Amino acid sequence: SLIVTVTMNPSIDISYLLDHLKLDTVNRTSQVTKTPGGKGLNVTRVIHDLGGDVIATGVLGGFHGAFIANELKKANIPQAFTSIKEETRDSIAILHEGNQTEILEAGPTVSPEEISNFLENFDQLIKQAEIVTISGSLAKGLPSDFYQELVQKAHAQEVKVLLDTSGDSLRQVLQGPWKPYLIKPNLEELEGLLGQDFSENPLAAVQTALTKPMFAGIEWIVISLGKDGAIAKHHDQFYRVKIPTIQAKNPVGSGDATIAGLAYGLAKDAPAAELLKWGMAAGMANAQERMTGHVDVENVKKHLMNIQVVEIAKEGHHH
Amino acid sequence: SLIVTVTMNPSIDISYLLDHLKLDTVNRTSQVTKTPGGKGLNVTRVIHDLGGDVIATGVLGGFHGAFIANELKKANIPQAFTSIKEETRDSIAILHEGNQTEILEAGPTVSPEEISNFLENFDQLIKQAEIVTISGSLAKGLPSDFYQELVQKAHAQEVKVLLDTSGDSLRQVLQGPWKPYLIKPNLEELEGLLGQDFSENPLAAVQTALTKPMFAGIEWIVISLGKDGAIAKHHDQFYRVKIPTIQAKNPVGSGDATIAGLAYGLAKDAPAAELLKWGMAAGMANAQERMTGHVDVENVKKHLMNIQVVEIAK
Ligand SMILES: Nc1ncnc2c1ncn2[C@@H]1O[C@H](COP(=O)(O)OP(=O)(O)OP(=O)(O)O)[C@@H](O)[C@H]1O
Ligand SMILES: Nc1ncnc2c1ncn2[C@@H]1O[C@H](COP(=O)(O)OP(=O)(O)OP(=O)(O)O)[C@@H](O)[C@H]1O
Repeated sequence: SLIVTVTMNPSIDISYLLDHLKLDTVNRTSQVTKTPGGKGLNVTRVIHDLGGDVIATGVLGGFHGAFIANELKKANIPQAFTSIKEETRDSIAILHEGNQTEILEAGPTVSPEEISNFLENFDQLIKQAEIVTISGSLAKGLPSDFYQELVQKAHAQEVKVLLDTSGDSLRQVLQGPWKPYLIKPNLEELEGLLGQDFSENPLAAVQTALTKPMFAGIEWIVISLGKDGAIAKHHDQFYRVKIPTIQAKNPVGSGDATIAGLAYGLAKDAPAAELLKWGMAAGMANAQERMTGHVDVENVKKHLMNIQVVEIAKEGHHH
Repeated sequence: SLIVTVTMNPSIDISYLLDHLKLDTVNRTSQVTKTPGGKGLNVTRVIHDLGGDVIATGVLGGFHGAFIANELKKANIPQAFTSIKEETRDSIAILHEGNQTEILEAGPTVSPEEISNFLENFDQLIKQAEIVTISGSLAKGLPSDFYQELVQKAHAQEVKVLLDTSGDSLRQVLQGPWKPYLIKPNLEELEGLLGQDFSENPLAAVQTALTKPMFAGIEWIVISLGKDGAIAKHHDQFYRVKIPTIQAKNPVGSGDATIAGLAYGLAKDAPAAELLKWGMAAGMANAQERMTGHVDVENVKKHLMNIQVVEIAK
């Protein structure tokens, strides 16, 4: 079934490999990569690698946008972005002496007419879809609760929304009446929402947090824990998901790869345990690869056989 | 009279303003500019600001190339770049706490077929031209003797060449029988060409150096010396050029602005003293501007009155 991905603030992700960063001087290199970037494009590329049925949307502008669109065409990734006037941004990553120093731009401003054009296109796309993923931050010019209206439109077509965002843009959805089918906060994201610190073995405290009103009406909640696996909640059923050790090359974008795996699993109507395994297997495989938003499908299939899903008992067990 | 500028190694110059560069973490900014860059595009923009008749050429590739062409079009700068398949590079400048931390890319590779295409275009352009400027490094794929072929072609058409390049691409031209009309090497470049140190009493050392066989047959040699003005040689005549003390904002690209001023001056048949004043006045005006490859022509005209050209004995 068709998965639509949404990237409201894409970028050209520029990556420089340097053995030394020298301040106040010229640094030279031929080790440069320039790739379609942004959390939602990470998701798109992983779903594509898994063999899923995907189409990418969002906004792209100018010659920088035209570059992104051409690179997706060369990879045969289906696309349906809306045009805007201002230039799509660059994101700079400098890799040096085991550091990732980054420069992130604020980016283009999206106009009122451009918002309307995007939403018209979105409505047409979701009539063809079974699942939508929505990742990352809002572009300038978009209202802080813009993701509420995307979830509202998806509900009108009975489409399942997977939402991976943070800060005000997440909080505004949780405060509103239009709930996504799935959210995937990491622990720090969860700590920031609640102003709570979690300690070792956070399972009991996470269970209590996720039963609070702010999380009501969301069918699936997945709290990813990096190398330690995940905690999840499906309605009133909690799970602990345990994963094996791997040699990570670059874990950047592993959260996005987990969203891709979950979307792929939902599209094939996987039961709870297999759904969670597809999410973990994809994040793991991403972490094994040097380049971000990419998985080796053979690593993924290997990992599926070695993940343990554990159902948690309720308070009244042994009543 | 028409000036054609050559830029084989252009760029999108990206300039970031930060309060502090925090390493191994994210730095966020709304203070970003993205401008057509490369030494020869600095030259082009200043000639345009001065009021000269210019057309820009070189090679542009891909979507980054199309951005540069669009920006030149918006500024009303005539252009005739040759297309290449690989993408034109970005250059990064991070400005923080009085530092300028830069990252430069090796850039695209030009194919033999694209080289042949560029050379055909260049043949056509120089028939209408009186002056040509050649700036910066060679793009990957170009042969090390590439600028010599350009100087030869200009010689055949009686076009005066201003050549501002470095290292091997400079040495090979100066070894050959087709001499440029003007060169403008700085002290760093002069040290490389001659294998000699110019740290002690540089002005006296430069005057001796310019008499060497290295530089025979070149009508004009201009050694710009930053705030210290310049020393120049026109045939057998040496000149010292004295400039007034001024407040600089950003002196980056002032060498390119000097080349622009010299090209403009030569296009209007300026006598020796006036030519040298246009060069200095453009360089000075560039250093007064925050943005690179830009001058206020009113600053330039005022500077002309306050620069003194001094003839040296012999
Ligand atoms: N070092 C690792 N070893 C094994 N698996 C990993 C590792 N890092 C990430 N993963 C896999 O990816 C999943 C998601 O990672 P994590 O919880 O760090 O995502 P995130 O914090 O949302 O990442 P990002 O924000 O960088 O996209 C993990 O639950 C796990 O299955
Ligand atoms: N800080 C400054 N203040 C005033 N004028 C300046 C300054 N820097 C440069 N200029 C003017 O511009 C001219 C050319 O600059 P300069 O001699 O520094 O070029 P350059 O050495 O070729 O520079 P680069 O090597 O960076 O290309 C100077 O001779 C002077 O007229």
